[PDB]
Amino acid sequence: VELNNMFGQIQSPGYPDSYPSDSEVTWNITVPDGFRIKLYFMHFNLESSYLCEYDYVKVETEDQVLATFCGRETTDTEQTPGQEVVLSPGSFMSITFRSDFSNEERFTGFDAHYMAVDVDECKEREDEELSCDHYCHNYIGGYYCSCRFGYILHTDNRTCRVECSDNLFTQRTGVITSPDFPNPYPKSSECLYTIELEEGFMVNLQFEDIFDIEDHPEVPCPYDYIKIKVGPKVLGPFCGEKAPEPISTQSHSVLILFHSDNSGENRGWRLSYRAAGNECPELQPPVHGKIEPSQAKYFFKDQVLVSCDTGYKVLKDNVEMDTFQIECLKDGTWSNKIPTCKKNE
Amino acid sequence: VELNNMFGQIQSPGYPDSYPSDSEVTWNITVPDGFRIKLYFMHFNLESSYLCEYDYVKVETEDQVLATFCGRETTDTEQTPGQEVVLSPGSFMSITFRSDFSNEERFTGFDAHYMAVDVDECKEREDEELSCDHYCHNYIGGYYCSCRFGYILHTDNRTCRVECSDNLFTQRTGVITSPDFPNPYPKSSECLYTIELEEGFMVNLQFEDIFDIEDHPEVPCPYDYIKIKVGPKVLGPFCGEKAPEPISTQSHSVLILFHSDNSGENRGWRLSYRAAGNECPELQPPVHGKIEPSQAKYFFKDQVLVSCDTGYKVLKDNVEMDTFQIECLKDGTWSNKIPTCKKNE
Ligand SMILES: *[C@@H]1O[C@H](CO)[C@@H](O[C@H]2O[C@H](CO)[C@@H](O[C@@H]3O[C@H](CO[C@H]4O[C@H](CO)[C@@H](O)[C@H](O)[C@@H]4O)[C@@H](O)[C@H](O[C@H]4O[C@H](CO)[C@@H](O)[C@H](O)[C@@H]4O)[C@@H]3O)[C@H](O)[C@H]2NC(C)=O)[C@H](O)[C@H]1NC(C)=O
Ligand SMILES: *[C@@H]1O[C@H](CO)[C@@H](O[C@H]2O[C@H](CO)[C@@H](O[C@@H]3O[C@H](CO[C@H]4O[C@H](CO)[C@@H](O)[C@H](O)[C@@H]4O)[C@@H](O)[C@H](O[C@H]4O[C@H](CO)[C@@H](O)[C@H](O)[C@@H]4O)[C@@H]3O)[C@H](O)[C@H]2NC(C)=O)[C@H](O)[C@H]1NC(C)=O
Ligand SMILES: *[C@@H]1O[C@H](CO)[C@@H](O[C@H]2O[C@H](CO)[C@@H](O[C@@H]3O[C@H](CO)[C@@H](O)[C@H](O[C@H]4O[C@H](CO)[C@@H](O)[C@H](O)[C@@H]4O)[C@@H]3O)[C@H](O)[C@H]2NC(C)=O)[C@H](O)[C@H]1NC(C)=O
Ligand SMILES: *[C@@H]1O[C@H](CO)[C@@H](O[C@H]2O[C@H](CO)[C@@H](O[C@@H]3O[C@H](CO)[C@@H](O)[C@H](O[C@H]4O[C@H](CO)[C@@H](O)[C@H](O)[C@@H]4O)[C@@H]3O)[C@H](O)[C@H]2NC(C)=O)[C@H](O)[C@H]1NC(C)=O
Ligand SMILES: [Ca+2]
Ligand SMILES: [Ca+2]
Ligand SMILES: [Ca+2]
Ligand SMILES: [Ca+2]
Ligand SMILES: [Ca+2]
Ligand SMILES: [Ca+2]
Ligand SMILES: [Ca+2]
Ligand SMILES: [Ca+2]
Ligand SMILES: [Ca+2]
Ligand SMILES: [Ca+2]
Ligand SMILES: [Ca+2]
Ligand SMILES: [Ca+2]
Repeated sequence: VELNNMFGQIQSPGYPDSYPSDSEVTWNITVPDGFRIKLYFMHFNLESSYLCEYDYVKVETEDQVLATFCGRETTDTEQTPGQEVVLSPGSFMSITFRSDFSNEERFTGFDAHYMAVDVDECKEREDEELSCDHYCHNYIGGYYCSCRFGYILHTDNRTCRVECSDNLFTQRTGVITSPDFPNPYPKSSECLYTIELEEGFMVNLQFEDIFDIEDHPEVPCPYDYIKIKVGPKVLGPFCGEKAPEPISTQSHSVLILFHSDNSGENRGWRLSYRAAGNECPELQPPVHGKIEPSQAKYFFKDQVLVSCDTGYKVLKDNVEMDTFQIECLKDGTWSNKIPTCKKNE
Repeated sequence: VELNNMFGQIQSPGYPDSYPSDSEVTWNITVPDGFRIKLYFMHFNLESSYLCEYDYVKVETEDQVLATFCGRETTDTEQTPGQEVVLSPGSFMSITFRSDFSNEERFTGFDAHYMAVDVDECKEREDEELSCDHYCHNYIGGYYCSCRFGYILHTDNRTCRVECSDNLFTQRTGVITSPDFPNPYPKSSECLYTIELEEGFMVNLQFEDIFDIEDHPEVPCPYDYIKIKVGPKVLGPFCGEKAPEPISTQSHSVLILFHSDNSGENRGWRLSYRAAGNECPELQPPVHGKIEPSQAKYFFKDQVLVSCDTGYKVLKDNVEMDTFQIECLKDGTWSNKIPTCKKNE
């Protein structure tokens, strides 16, 4: 007897009359995926025996015996089902009623009822793998995942990624971190951090605070990683609990690529960058004059104005002027030499 | 936007970005019969207004407004949904998101989730009509009724009838009742009680104890009733709280028909019957003899033996004998006259 549906009733042969001897009936119950089987009895009147060897109602799956019943509900300290519900672990349940050759006493058999019960994948998933990254939503026959505001559900319909490439660092100094640092970084993400400075600046990179990127003890960064592209060269990949040593580039532009796979709760990383340059030589103020601003050292694009004392003016070639402006160039040289001061005579 | 299924997600236009102005979207959610709609929100960010007149999320049925939401979940003492679930009374739910012409502030809208929820017809049915007579069984998408052991589920798939015609009363006296008397009699049943005595007996009927058959104040027995067929004549129908007066039939056979409809909890009835007959005249013992058994009155089929004293014998015609047997016939006459006793001389 084969049966696939959502509910049903099962009775012993002859019910409500006494069952015949030498009878064996099997009922196979299959429900769709995402459902389990719930079974209970309204009447149970069978012959009692050791391990229910003679007459019995056997409830099982394809590889597991769930329960075996016999005896009469009237007499107690018995192997009867009573008010107990039999729940299948999966979407299949097999029931066998067996009656041997000896039916001296007239037992009336049983009356059973079953139905499909929705599996709540959300309250079992935490004991599994392979569960919703953020939110889990249960429904009749299945489930689905959703994400926190500002996150995007990935192609796996499970993990929550972010858009982390809409950036451009143009300032002389700055801070760059993994998304939500130092909280666990978003899974299944591909972050592109771009540092773009003017021609002549050189970017220095320095990691700080927590550094936590998922790694492997034998294989170099097979899960998550940082790659740093400077010129036609890629540095890394970088991962683990130890940040790479400070990086001094000879470039005004740097690309930081941060890749995260579909697994882990690692805290991420943080770095600070600084745009340096070539150091210009010490400047000596002209006789009867001055140079502003007075700095210990001068770097690329630094501007200085040369001035003279009252009663004197700056002399360029054989031409007089109030101030002259010089700048520290990319190659580490000044735009011009320091001119002299000429009296008003 | 039309949507018929078991689950789903709904977002405001532009989500997760700010919604556009002058927009109006309606989502119609229909589920199969035996299901309701469950609705909740994960994000809600709207403009706040008196009775949500400007921007709003309106949740309604075909004839009833369930809820109206507006405002931002951040600010409290608001008209936001929060963690509250909106449950539809039936299998239909309509949702309208409206945005007016004024979207100065940039509200991010909403994120909603819905699913079909099984109706448990068993826990609401008692507040209805038209419910399971005995047992109610709930399942996903519907329900069904079943009956107590010894009862049969009627063609209405709701009421529980019995087989109450497998009887035959042949004894001189007896008791007949409605099934399970004095407990409520089974609905949708047709009971045939047959009294069959030998030719010459006359059945007398007498109701006793509780008499409770569903009746109507204006119409004679339109629901449940007793009909009594004696010969080619039917007595009744009988119903109500008052039993009919004792019935003296002139018949050895009586049929009692008891009809019960699909409604009520009336206790029923009980009667006792007695098979009478014609009374035979007083018998006088013969001179020098006796008659056994000595009774006050004699009725149909009563047997008596005529005997004589020691030294005498019964005389029939001119023939001597030890005992003579006479019987009380159907017509109220004796089979023979009392013979005399003759000495042994
Ligand atoms: C309704 O559900 C019922 C319950 O699941 C199912 O009934 C059967 O369930 C048992 C498990 O499937 C089954 O027992 C099996 O019998 C196998 C013997 O037959 C196979 O091998 C021979 C050759 O030797 C072939 O000629 C046959 O065609 C057949 O392929 C036996 O090999 C098997 O044992 C192995 O597998 C189990 C898996 O759990 C291992 O634990 C075990 O160690 C072995 O490796 C197993 O015993 C049994 O016959 C039957 N149950 C009863 C009570 O009779 C119904 O078939 C299913 N209905 C439908 C329509 O599919
Ligand atoms: C998706 O579900 C939506 C919500 O139920 C539904 O949208 C509509 O829902 C309202 C109720 O059905 C509807 O309002 C009705 O409008 C009727 C006016 O149009 C009718 O009459 C004119 C002639 O006057 C005809 O030309 C039209 O073709 C049409 O037949 C109006 O008569 C009606 O009011 C009566 O009925 C209600 C019943 O509850 C009584 O309370 C009331 O007293 C009146 O007797 C009612 O107001 C509305 O237009 C619309 N909602 C919105 C927000 O626009 C969708 O139609 C449904 N989708 C599908 C595919 O069916
Ligand atoms: C999260 O993960 C899965 C996988 O990303 C998502 O489900 C997907 O499932 C399949 C692809 O594996 C898609 O189904 C197909 O859609 C086609 C377009 O609608 C349709 O034509 C296909 O039907 C036929 O397919 C073959 C022929 O190609 C044939 O043998 C069949 O008999 C059909 O006639 C088929 O349905 C899904 O579209 C796809 N996406 C979605 C949105 O479901 C899910 O999002 C999700 N899964 C779970 C379980 O959560
Ligand atoms: C308790 O009450 C009802 C009523 O007694 C029970 O359900 C019954 O419902 C209908 C009769 O109203 C039956 O359904 C039909 O069964 C036919 C044989 O299987 C089948 O051919 C029919 O299909 C077609 O019907 C018409 C053509 O005649 C056509 O328009 C349709 O499109 C179909 O193609 C139809 O399904 C049921 O068989 C009947 N009995 C049962 C057991 O369901 C129920 O027992 C119960 N109802 C509830 C809700 O509890
Ligand atoms: Ca057990
Ligand atoms: Ca047995
Ligand atoms: Ca589920
Ligand atoms: Ca963010
Ligand atoms: Ca670790
Ligand atoms: Ca990882
Ligand atoms: Ca409310
Ligand atoms: Ca507005
Ligand atoms: Ca139900
Ligand atoms: Ca009974
Ligand atoms: Ca009453
Ligand atoms: Ca009635």
